[PDB]
Amino acid sequence: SMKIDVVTIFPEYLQPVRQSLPGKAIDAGLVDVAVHDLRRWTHDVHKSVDDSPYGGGPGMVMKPTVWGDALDEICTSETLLVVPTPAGYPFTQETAWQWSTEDHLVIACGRYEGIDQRVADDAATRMRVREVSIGDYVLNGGEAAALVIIEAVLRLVPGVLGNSLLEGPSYTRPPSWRGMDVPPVLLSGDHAKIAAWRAEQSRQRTIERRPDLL
Amino acid sequence: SMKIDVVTIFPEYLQPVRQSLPVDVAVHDLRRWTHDVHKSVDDSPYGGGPGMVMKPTVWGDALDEICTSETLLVVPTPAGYPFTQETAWQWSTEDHLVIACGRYEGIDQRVADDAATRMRVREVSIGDYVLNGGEAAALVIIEAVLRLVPGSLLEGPSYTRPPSWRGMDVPPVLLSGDHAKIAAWRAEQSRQRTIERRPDLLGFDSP
Ligand SMILES: Nc1c(O)cccc1[N+](=O)[O-]
Ligand SMILES: Nc1c(O)cccc1[N+](=O)[O-]
Repeated sequence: SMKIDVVTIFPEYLQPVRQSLPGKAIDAGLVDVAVHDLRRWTHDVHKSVDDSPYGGGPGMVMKPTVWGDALDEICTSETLLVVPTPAGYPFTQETAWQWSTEDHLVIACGRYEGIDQRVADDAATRMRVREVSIGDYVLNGGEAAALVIIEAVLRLVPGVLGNSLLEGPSYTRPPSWRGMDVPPVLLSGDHAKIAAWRAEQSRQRTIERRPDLL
Repeated sequence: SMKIDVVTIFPEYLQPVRQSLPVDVAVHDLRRWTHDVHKSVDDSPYGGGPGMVMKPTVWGDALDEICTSETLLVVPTPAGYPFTQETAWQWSTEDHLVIACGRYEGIDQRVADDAATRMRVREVSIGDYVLNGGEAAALVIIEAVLRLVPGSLLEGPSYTRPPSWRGMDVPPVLLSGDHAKIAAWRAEQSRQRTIERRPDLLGFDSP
């Protein structure tokens, strides 16, 4: 049973993942995802969420007073606060597993050059805070990362889904297609040989594509 | 200029792009290329195993219509080469990206094999986590690439006003106006952060 709250200045970005949730899981109260417009917590008629960086630099920094108010309202002491950031610890499948048992995740999506560091530092004095990165590529903001994290975590939550080495190639019908035959070993009925063939394909593909895994 | 076509059995999920764009991005329902009226796109794997594999026939017909010889065909897959910022720079000058989003247990390998006989094909992973399909990966790839289209160390902490908030001060050096001291402090924060969070970037063992 997980509640995920996402806070973002582009709530529209997160709406399809909300609607993508299986009806059965929602009706069974297994999962709920709520998306919040950060500007709900702005102080001024211009709905300002950012300001210039102390010490100079490019772009803007998201305001701590706005974020502080948002998180005060949404978080409790039991919340796991997730802050996507290119400067985070790596988000891995082990991370997803660990988070899949949580009662409450709050995902704070940043933009511009990030969120004033005191927001996370203050939050960390009364709840668990995790700054994480989903990869070594540069995004404009945290929403795409939130989407990846939500998908990876929720498919591990018991119910939501319904009812090493790289994977090698897979095949299905037809047995011959555009001059290419399914490897005959797969149609052999020799299931120990099939498993050995798959193991070797995995080893080859891992060596070629992901030598770091070895 | 760049055209991106995304092929998926969940086109409604790609709508986070059409909000985020002033390049052209078009999304295609894979089932438009089925002839059966169950609109079936998958079947059990040869050789056995759990789940289903997407049939090559439907994909072949879709890609036949959408791709040309100059197309860069991108196939997100947990079994891909890593998609990195270097990849994003490389792809930022392409005229035409087609992103083939798999579901179930992936796409019959012959789809990529056949495509590679007439265009360039790149199977890539955005990370070592398990997604339900390639659509979220497509969104990440599109965002990383589009921001680079013409037209080391972790980043340290950032701060803005007010200089004191809930009794927490912005590090005084950042208010000093001393550019050399600020650069030095930022370099040191970045060093600490990278060693702690991403030692691999500096050539050390991961925990
Ligand atoms: N990489 C990145 C980014 O550039 C911006 C926000 C979040 C992330 N991330 O989670 O990896
Ligand atoms: N990791 C993953 C996946 O589980 C499914 C499709 C694509 C990816 N990926 O690009 O990393």
